[PDB]
Amino acid sequence: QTLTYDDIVGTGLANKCPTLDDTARGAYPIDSSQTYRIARLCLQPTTFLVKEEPKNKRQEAEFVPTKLVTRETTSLDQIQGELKVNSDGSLTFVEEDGIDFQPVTVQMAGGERIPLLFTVKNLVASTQPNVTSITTSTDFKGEFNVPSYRTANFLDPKGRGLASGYDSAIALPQAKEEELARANVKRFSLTKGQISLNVAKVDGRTGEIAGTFESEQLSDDDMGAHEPHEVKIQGVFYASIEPA
Amino acid sequence: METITYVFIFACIIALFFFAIFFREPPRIT
Amino acid sequence: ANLWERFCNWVTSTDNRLYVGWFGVIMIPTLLAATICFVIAFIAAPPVDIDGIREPVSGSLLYGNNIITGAVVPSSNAIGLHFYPIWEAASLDEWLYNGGPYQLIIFHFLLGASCYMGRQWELSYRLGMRPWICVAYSAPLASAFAVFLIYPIGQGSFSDGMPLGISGTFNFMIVFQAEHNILMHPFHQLGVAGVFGGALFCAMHGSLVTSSLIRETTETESANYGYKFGQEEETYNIVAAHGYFGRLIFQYASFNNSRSLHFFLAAWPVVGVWFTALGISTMAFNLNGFNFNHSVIDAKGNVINTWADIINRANLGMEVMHERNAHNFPLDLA
Amino acid sequence: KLPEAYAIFDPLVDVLPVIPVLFLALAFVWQAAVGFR
Amino acid sequence: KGHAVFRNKEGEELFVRRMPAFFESFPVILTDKNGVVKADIPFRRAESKYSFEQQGV
Amino acid sequence: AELTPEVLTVPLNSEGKTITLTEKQYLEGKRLFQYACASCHVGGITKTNPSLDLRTETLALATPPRDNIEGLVDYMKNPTTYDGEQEIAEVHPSLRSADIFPKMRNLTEKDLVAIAGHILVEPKILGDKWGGGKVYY
Amino acid sequence: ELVNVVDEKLGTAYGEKIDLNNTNIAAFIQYRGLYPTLAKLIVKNAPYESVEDVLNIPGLTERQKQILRENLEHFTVTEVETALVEGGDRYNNGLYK
Amino acid sequence: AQLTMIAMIGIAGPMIIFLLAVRRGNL
Amino acid sequence: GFAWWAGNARLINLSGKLLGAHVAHAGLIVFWAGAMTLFELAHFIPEKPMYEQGLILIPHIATLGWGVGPGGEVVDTFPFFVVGVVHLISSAVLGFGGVYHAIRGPETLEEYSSFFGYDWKDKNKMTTILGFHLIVLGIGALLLVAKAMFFGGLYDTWAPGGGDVRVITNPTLDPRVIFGYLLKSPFGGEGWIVSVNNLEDVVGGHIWIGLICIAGGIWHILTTPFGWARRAFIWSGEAYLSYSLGALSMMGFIATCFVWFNNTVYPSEFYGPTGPEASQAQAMTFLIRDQKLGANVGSAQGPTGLGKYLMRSPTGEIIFGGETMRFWDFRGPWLEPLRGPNGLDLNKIKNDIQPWQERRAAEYMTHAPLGSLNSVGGVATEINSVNFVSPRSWLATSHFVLAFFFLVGHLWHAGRARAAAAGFEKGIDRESEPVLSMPSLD
Ligand code: CLA
Ligand code: CLA
Ligand code: CLA
Ligand code: CLA
Ligand code: CLA
Ligand code: HEC
Ligand SMILES: CC1=C(/C=C/C(C)=C/C=C/C(C)=C/C=C/C=C(C)/C=C/C=C(C)/C=C/C2=C(C)CCCC2(C)C)C(C)(C)CCC1
Ligand SMILES: CC1=C(/C=C/C(C)=C/C=C/C(C)=C/C=C/C=C(C)/C=C/C=C(C)/C=C/C2=C(C)CCCC2(C)C)C(C)(C)CCC1
Ligand SMILES: CC1=C(/C=C/C(C)=C/C=C/C(C)=C/C=C/C=C(C)/C=C/C=C(C)/C=C/C2=C(C)CCCC2(C)C)C(C)(C)CCC1
Ligand code: OEY
Ligand SMILES: [Cl-]
Ligand SMILES: [Cl-]
Ligand SMILES: [Fe+2]
Repeated sequence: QTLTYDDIVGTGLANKCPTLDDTARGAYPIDSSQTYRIARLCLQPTTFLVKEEPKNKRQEAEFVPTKLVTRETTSLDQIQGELKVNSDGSLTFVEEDGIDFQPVTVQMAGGERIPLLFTVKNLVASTQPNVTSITTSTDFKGEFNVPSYRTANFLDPKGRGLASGYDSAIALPQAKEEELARANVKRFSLTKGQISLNVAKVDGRTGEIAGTFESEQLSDDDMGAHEPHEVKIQGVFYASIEPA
Repeated sequence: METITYVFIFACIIALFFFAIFFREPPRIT
Repeated sequence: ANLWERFCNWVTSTDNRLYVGWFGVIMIPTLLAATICFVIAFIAAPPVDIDGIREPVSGSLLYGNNIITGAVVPSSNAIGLHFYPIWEAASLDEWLYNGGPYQLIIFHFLLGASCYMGRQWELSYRLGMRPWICVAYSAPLASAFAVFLIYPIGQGSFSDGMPLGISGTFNFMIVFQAEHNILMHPFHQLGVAGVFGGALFCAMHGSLVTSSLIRETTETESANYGYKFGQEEETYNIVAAHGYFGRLIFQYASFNNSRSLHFFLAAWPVVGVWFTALGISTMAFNLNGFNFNHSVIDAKGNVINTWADIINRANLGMEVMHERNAHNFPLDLA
Repeated sequence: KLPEAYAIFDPLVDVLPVIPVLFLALAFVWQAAVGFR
Repeated sequence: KGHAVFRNKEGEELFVRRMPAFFESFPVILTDKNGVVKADIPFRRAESKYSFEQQGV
Repeated sequence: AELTPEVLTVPLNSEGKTITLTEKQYLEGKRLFQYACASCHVGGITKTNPSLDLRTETLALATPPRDNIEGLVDYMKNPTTYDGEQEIAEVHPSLRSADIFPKMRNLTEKDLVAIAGHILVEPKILGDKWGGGKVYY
Repeated sequence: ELVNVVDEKLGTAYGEKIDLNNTNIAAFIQYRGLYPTLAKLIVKNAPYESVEDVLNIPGLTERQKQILRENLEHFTVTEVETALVEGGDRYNNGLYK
Repeated sequence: AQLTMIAMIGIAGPMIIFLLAVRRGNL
Repeated sequence: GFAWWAGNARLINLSGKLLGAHVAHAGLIVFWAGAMTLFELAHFIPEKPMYEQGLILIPHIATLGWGVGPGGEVVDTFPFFVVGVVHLISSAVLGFGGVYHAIRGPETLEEYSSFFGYDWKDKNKMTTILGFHLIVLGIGALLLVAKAMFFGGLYDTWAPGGGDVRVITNPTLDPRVIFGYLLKSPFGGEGWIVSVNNLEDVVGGHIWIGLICIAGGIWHILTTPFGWARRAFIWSGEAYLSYSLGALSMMGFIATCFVWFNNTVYPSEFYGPTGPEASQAQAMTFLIRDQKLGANVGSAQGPTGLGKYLMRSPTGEIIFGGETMRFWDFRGPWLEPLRGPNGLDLNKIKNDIQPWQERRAAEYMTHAPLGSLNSVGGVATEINSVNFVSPRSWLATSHFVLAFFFLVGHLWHAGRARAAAAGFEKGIDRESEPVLSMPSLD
């Protein structure tokens, strides 16, 4: 039974990705003479993990859990793109378009807010060679782009920005500028992330798949003001496949 | 230290409210 | 002798040091809730994303604010006018980030202040007084309703209600002038007249009564001891006051009826503040102050600026800068 | 615009809505006539 | 430190507009001897006509 | 200064012929512009697409040049995009779309000339203000 | 070491011509026949290694190629600058009037 | 003009008061 | 012993003259309704939207389905003429009856007829007069049902294909819907009764209210107040007046929010778009423009990191970005074709926007209910040119003012009625001051 907007509104269901029936253990055959695309890719995070700084020598702190504070605003959806077949039977999805970013801020123990641009922008994810069928053991592994959390027009609270704003600390007219360079000169970062999509359900009839994802990326660096954190994101995904 | 100072003054004002109301000189008639 | 009737008698008792009453039964808890939440938020609340753009504003003392700059920050623009009680949040952490305490504080305060006005009626009835002191207090009350409730309703978001803080108040004022030209609105101008005139007539009345105090004391004592609480005779000479003030201006521009005078004192600031509360409440629906931008032009059609256009230059600079990250499209329509 | 057959009354219709206000003013002429009794 | 003389790429001498006492902050505007604006430090960069980079100051 | 015939002289076409409007026409053009156009084009900007204003230098670079009476009168009949590549009568008021823009219904040919004339005169009086936006208010 | 990359870009041909790889689409209004149809095609098919590359946009009619040739001297290319092309800022850079 | 009709209308009110005052009526 | 400035308080116990006052006053209301409609018609120009013309009565008549056709286009102005004329004519009759009862008629009624005469302290007669008017009101509400179902219908902005006059054949009777509205929260996304969004619910609620009012009319004719009600109220003219003052105040505040938010019984075709609507329309307008230029509005990150054109609501729905994120509860017929189960459908946005939607958005955005007191349209910094203030701002502000003063009138008259009923409204009796017989507080 397909729900209407008025059934969804305010329930939080709009943030969830479609689930697949637990029976859906099929296989979707791939005919390399055909072309395919993902009509909709939906990613829905359930867990945000942030890597801690152990400060000492050789300890390498682990990922600690965090509390989401920005509510049901986290899912990527309506993502689409080419699903290509390569000369070794591997499949590559090339992301084209979609709602492929959500700003998220989670809170660590101790109160630090970590904002991040949860994204799969420009995702390119590939399977193993010789797939011929998408099954409940297929894995996609890929990398994507993580642009700056704020874009170039963003003005900090003292009016300083990159493509706009003041270029100095105008409230301190005769202060020495050398100590303020990091905060006066905004920088647009562009970093890569990594993602694994693991297929656990397949509706062979409809071309729908569903499963689990883990991605790793960098948090917000506030236009170079401070160093980012490393973020692990876990959740569920849903994709629908079509002959192109 | 400035937070302590701000809250200290505010708390002194609330205690003064208590005394000004409950420990006022009672108004007596004629 | 029944339990309920004994309770009713204590509630409405005129012997309680502070009158409780049926309005007090709603007022006491709602004001305590608002007060406790305000004092704690003002000291320790983490920053709030007032404008919903994931740009949290720090308002509390422990996050680097002083008395002048601190504020409980309005709730997120992403919430708009939605009800956001604690139990609607996944956690207190989320509720704090999104401005939860502002909503809790202002709703309890509007209730408790409303009951405060009722309580003024109620005690007045228990003591056998005339009833209209609560009508005088409806002027400040309406003004609080206007900036905490009415204006957010008209603009679609509690994020545009007035912040509970000293600089937050000034921010509200500057943004309001840029969008509503409130200085050029007649209802604000009457408000200034109600409030300037109120201060004027306060000073006048205090000086005229003080000027005509009847000598009852020596030079070594406060003249205040010339009056004893509950004495039947007046303590000043109203004809001497009338005789001075009628000559300072002219006779018929002076009150000799104390009742007309004190009613005048009540009416002028009350009515003026009603209008300024109505001004805020009607600019809530964007019926703004007079616009004379480019109203004067010459024989060719050159604009001839007036003081109104200079105001507009100031208004523009407030416009283009406020919430500098929050606007993606060229018209700030709300 | 009014129907053509009533077009003659345009200036009267421009004035009619203000008439209720005149009743309020009329009340003060009456009270001035009897000396605010 | 010495007297600062500013010139654009065409060798014209330019003059920084001095801050008036009224202003806590003032924009950086460089004029020629006639008072015509020839360079500045822009706030919005996209439609900048007069940047130091463009004018070779 | 005054509304002299020099300022009321605007190009008629691309050939270079000109026409001198009357003060009647100018005021009539200003009034009709306010009636039919100002809600989007107040002060010579375009509220619903600020990249395209009514400055004479902008009109001049449009395809069909529109910096003359003919081009402007033609535009109010068969508006196109800036490069002239597509007709946009369905989203822009014109006589071609007076059914869906009812304010264009009762505009005569004479009215178009006045509206066009006002658009061409007004930057001669106001200069940068016309089409410059709030920076020049 | 810390440099504002947009200011730096104003010191290049980006600061004097229409950069086919970076400039926001509203700048193609400064020359006749470019906006919106060719400007759209140009922006969508960036980047270009040379100004000449735009003539090889698949689908150009012969008149569109003529308009491009007429305007090639107003064009330039510089390295793509992430700060100017992210966020869809080539279609809307937040500047109106 | 329109000021003709609103003159006839505006004078109607005060005339009722006047006639009753000059006839000593129930005012 | 009232002064001239409290002169109408002299009518409290003069039922004959007080009747003439009410009926004369009823004449003024009918007069204004008649004169104002004619004034609006005489100024009306059908080629302009109603809301560019300062009309508030013609939109009330249009909304009832008179004079309009598909899309709100005015097709026939004669029904407007009729409504004004009939009102105007009827005011003479009420005017006539009012001045007769106020001047020549019996000064008091109770001696002329035990039926029409009344005493404020007669709780039975009072509830009978209440019952009579309750029945009248119920009939009044059923009139709206009759028009809707049997006499042409009502204007339906939601009707398929641009809106149209539509006869209502299935009024909603389910009390779970009808009274569900009375229990929705007044806050954002709920909006209490102001969220009613279809004529079926509108007509069905009027069936209910009509029956409830007639049921209650009959009830109050047949009964006398129970003892708990007798001991709870003040039973006096002024007390009764203060009760109605409270009720009108409350109703005025409600109507204020109705005209400001509701675009169903105040169609935007007639009244102009709402505040939320106009703000949504701006985001739509630049979505459309930017996407025509090649922008991928789904994946455009704005300066804050939130999407520039589209983002999620706190419960997940895809909504317009920017400041209009606050107005995402807005529903309108030009927008809904784009909504799917998760909010705005990105596939419909890329493929299915129609020119009429582009037109409607550009129009509503350039007609947002912002304007100056002297009717300069737009934000406070706009230059003179456009002579426009939305009917919604006029109707919202005026009725907020009236609603506020009537709440003040309620307080004034309620407190006085209490004090008068207990006998200390003229001041404290020196010889018997209550406080002087109370023990001291301390
Ligand atoms: C249903 C509405 C209603 C009714 C029937 C009454 C009836 C009454 N009121 Mg109440 N009153 C109301 C609403 C109402 N009131 C409201 C809403 C308020 C709050 C504003 C009050 C506040 C109020 C007070 C303070 C008092 C009364 C009093 C009275 C009594 C005498 C009133 C009198 O003689 O006025 C005579 C009329 C005037 C003096 C005219 C006033 C002029 C108004 C204020 C100016 C408005 C002008 C308008 C806005 C625009 C003018 C434009 C210009 C071109 C002319 C009478 C019982 C008196 C009382 O207690 O008696 C028992 C009293 O003291 N009323
Ligand atoms: C809607 C407004 C309204 C209405 C209907 C009334 C009605 C009334 N008032 Mg109130 N009053 C009002 C406003 C109003 N008043 C205001 C604003 C004030 C403050 C100035 C007062 C102050 C006031 C005082 C001080 C007193 C009243 C009294 C009265 C009553 C007796 C009138 C009388 O004897 O006059 C006699 C007046 C005349 C004969 C003059 C002519 C008046 C007529 C009606 C003019 C009608 C003109 C109209 C165009 C004719 C069309 C007729 C056509 C339909 C055929 C009457 C029921 C009196 C009362 O209570 O009596 C016990 C009283 O003492 N009123
Ligand atoms: C609600 C308002 C109201 C009330 C309570 C009264 C009450 C009274 N009037 Mg008054 N009267 C009114 C309105 C009102 N009248 C109006 C509007 C007019 C002008 C036409 C008059 C003209 C008038 C005169 C000339 C006289 C009275 C008299 C009387 C008394 C006797 C009435 C009688 O026996 O009727 C008899 C009953 C009927 C005729 C019942 C017939 C049903 C009615 C008329 C039709 C219902 C139509 C509906 C209500 C609305 C019309 C439709 C419209 C919406 C299009 C009584 C105290 C008399 C009096 O006091 O003498 C000392 C007297 O001489 N009245
Ligand atoms: C103009 C309308 C009107 C008026 C003034 C009255 C007046 C009266 N009615 Mg009547 N009544 C009416 C319409 C009206 N009635 C209708 C239409 C019906 C049919 C359903 C009835 C059925 C009715 C009954 C069955 C009884 C009365 C009774 C009474 C008396 C006591 C009322 C009371 O204590 O209320 C005070 C109200 C309360 C103490 C309860 C308030 C609870 C409300 C619903 C809370 C909601 C608050 C919130 C702000 C409102 C928003 C909407 C909400 C539902 C969410 C009084 C004379 C009583 C009486 O003595 O009759 C002989 C009685 O027993 N009425
Ligand atoms: C802030 C508004 C306010 C205030 C201060 C008063 C004050 C007064 N009223 Mg009025 N009343 C109001 C609004 C108000 N009223 C409204 C809007 C109406 C119409 C719906 C009425 C209807 C009314 C009647 C019918 C009567 C009074 C009476 C009285 C007087 C005695 C106390 C009483 O019975 O009140 C009762 C209280 C109210 C009716 C409402 C007060 C609202 C308070 C501030 C909030 C209550 C808390 C609320 C239930 C909790 C909401 C939160 C929760 C739901 C989430 C007193 C002077 C009585 C009197 O003696 O008059 C002569 C009387 O019989 N009032
Ligand atoms: C909003 C509903 C508008 C109204 C009313 C009017 N115009 Fe307009 N205009 C509007 C837009 C969105 C655009 C850009 C169209 C495009 O995509 O190219 C325009 C454009 C013009 C132009 C061309 C400007 C240029 O520099 O080439 C002209 C000359 C113009 N519009 C004139 C005009 C007139 C005369 C109007 C009153 C009849 C009018 N417009 C109303 C939006 C709207
Ligand atoms: C509809 C119609 C009609 C009717 C009409 C009417 C009904 C009228 C009425 C009218 C009126 C009803 C009028 C009145 C007027 C009034 C006035 C004109 C007033 C004045 C006033 C004044 C001016 C004041 C003064 C004063 C005083 C007295 C005291 C104090 C001070 C003062 C200064 C305030 C007719 C028949 C025409 C026919 C057509 C249609
Ligand atoms: C008591 C009193 C009072 C009051 C009064 C009143 C309020 C009255 C009312 C009255 C009224 C309320 C009146 C009315 C009237 C009306 C009329 C008289 C009508 C007429 C009509 C006509 C004539 C019409 C015509 C027409 C037509 C048919 C068509 C269209 C056009 C025209 C419009 C022309 C006062 C306060 C003053 C004083 C004291 C006492
Ligand atoms: C039509 C319609 C509808 C419906 C509606 C309805 C059905 C209604 C209902 C309503 C109602 C059903 C109402 C009710 C109300 C109530 C009230 C308002 C109450 C009040 C009360 C009071 C006021 C009280 C007070 C008091 C107290 C508390 C204590 C004691 C004393 C006294 C009594 C004073 C709808 C929406 C669907 C839709 C549209 C249309
Ligand atoms: O004035 Mn300007 O307008 Ca009322 O919203 Mn749009 O911007 Mn922002 O959130 Mn507070 O503030
Ligand atoms: Cl701000
Ligand atoms: Cl925005
Ligand atoms: Fe005093």
